[PDB]
Amino acid sequence: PLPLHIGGRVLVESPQPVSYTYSWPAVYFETAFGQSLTLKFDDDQNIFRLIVKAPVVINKPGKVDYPRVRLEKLTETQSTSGRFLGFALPKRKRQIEFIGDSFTVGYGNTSPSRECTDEELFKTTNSQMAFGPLTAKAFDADYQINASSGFGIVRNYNGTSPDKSLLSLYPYTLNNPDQLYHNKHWKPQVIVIGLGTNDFSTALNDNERWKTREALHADYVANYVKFVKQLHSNNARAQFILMNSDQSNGEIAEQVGKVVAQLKGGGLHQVEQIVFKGLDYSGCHWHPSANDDQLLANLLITHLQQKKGIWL
Amino acid sequence: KPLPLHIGGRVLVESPANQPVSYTYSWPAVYFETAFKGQSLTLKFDDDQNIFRLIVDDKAPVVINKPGKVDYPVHRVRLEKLTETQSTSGRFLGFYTDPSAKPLALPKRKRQIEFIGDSFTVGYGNTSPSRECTDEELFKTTNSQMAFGPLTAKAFDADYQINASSGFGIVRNYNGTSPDKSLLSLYPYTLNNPDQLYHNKHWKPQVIVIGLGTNDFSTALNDNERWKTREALHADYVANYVKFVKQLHSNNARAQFILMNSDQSNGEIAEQVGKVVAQLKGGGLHQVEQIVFKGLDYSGCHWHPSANDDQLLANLLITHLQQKKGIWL
Repeated sequence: PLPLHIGGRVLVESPQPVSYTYSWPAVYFETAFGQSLTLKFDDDQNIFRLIVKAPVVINKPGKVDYPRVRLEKLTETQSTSGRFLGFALPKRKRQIEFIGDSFTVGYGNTSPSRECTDEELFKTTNSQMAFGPLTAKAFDADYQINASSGFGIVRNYNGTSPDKSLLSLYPYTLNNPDQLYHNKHWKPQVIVIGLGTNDFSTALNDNERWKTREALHADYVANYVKFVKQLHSNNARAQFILMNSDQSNGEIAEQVGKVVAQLKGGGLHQVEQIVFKGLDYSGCHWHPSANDDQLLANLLITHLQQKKGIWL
Repeated sequence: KPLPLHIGGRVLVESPANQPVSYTYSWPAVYFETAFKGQSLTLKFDDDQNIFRLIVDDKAPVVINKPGKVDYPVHRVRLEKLTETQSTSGRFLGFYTDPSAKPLALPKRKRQIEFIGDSFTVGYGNTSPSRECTDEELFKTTNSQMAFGPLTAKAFDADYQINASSGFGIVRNYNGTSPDKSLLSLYPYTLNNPDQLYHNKHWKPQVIVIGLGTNDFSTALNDNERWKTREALHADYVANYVKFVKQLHSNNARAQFILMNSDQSNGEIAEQVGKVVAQLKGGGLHQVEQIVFKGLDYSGCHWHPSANDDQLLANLLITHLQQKKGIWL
């Protein structure tokens, strides 16, 4: 079993081969060295891409021996997990984290149709073609993509999972509250957060806890401000980009404007807003296409390239 | 013999027959520069409204206090207006020498920065040791060249314009005063009057710093004001601020904007500016950011930023601008 470098949140267990368990999107594993290799899998949940040359697809291998190398998770798993059991490594000083919802995940980004069954949706979701991994790869930065489709700051798509939010999900290694994530070597100089579409895309239902739109605004702003504050207090070198669409009549963007003002008013000044525009939304269910993802990546790339000493 | 000169700030240049070229000004922090080989210099003034400082080479500044209509007897030479004139103007009539002197290269500054604002941007009472100031003490202690704007420009060797006037807001001025006016309505003009629109094809600042909103929001609405609810004031402030920045951008495509405000008035000011930045970006004008400043002592006249506060705000701006690759294009 070769020494490994890991990107993304994984639970490491050492009973037998060391096992790596992951459920957040866009996880990867890299190795370096001979003239043979075998990847050991226990994953009937994900589609993967192996990069030795052009990428090769590995679809739901299950528990099998598969005979520089980069394995990248492509698909989204909100309710299940997958296991990888193993094979001079990359020493990337730059680190960037993307936090978000469907957009950040790459939900349906490679679908040529906006009409997708559940199966089509799973298969055409490619997190590695989403803006986050593209942006990271432009700077040769290690990346974590901590995102989950449908989730908001305080409110989720159409008031679904009212007991949850991206923020309640965020502290955990997997899609369950069994293990909290800590890695003292994970200290991204840049954090890009894209949340609010799900909080505001739909009207409040009568059985939700916000009884007026203003109450929702107030709760969203308060919690987003607190969130960036905790991230900062644990990582003094982080600089924040709060990224949102120009949709929902500007409601999302305005609440984020308030978040940014309030954070700066409180003394946390290393925070900026990006409002993105002009997407075709031609992926599944009117989500960003692969084209849209490249566009968004180009936006972030140009933005970060103008910031002196952003990585130091 | 008048020397070739360089002008900073908005100036009405007139060339009346059989008289010196006349430079008329009213906006704060105006300056005139010249350079020559020789040993004599006279400044011709027609200004009993301003205090100036004169900077000869590497020497300390010398104060010139309301010189009036006089010839002032005194290389690189920089003359700076210090004081604010809201209801009057002053004239400078040039740098005069002996005909044997050689004109030298004037400053060719590629960098240009503009500060738009209110009393904070002017430097209202900034050098006063006391927060109690009569009108005369307020006038004397106001030094625009020590406010954060000129200090920021000098760290980058940029030319600057300080288009600020005390008490004014985006839509609403201090305690609803001058309800027929705002900073925005004064802004188009070369001087303190509607008589001439300012146009300067060579003035295209890469950076524009706007600090406005303290006067819109620092006080409660009176009964006789046109906004009947606080929400009305917010809405009108946001729309006009957005409108203003768009207009500035439409005439100067290169300009990058910094909207700068205090953490005071319970955060009301910062919040409205957050909405402005968001609405600008949402409309496709992305080259805009917010700065919220904190931790001033406000020891100048009537609880305004001190000269110390001014240096602190300058350092804030300098550091911000230093981190921006290619901001000077």
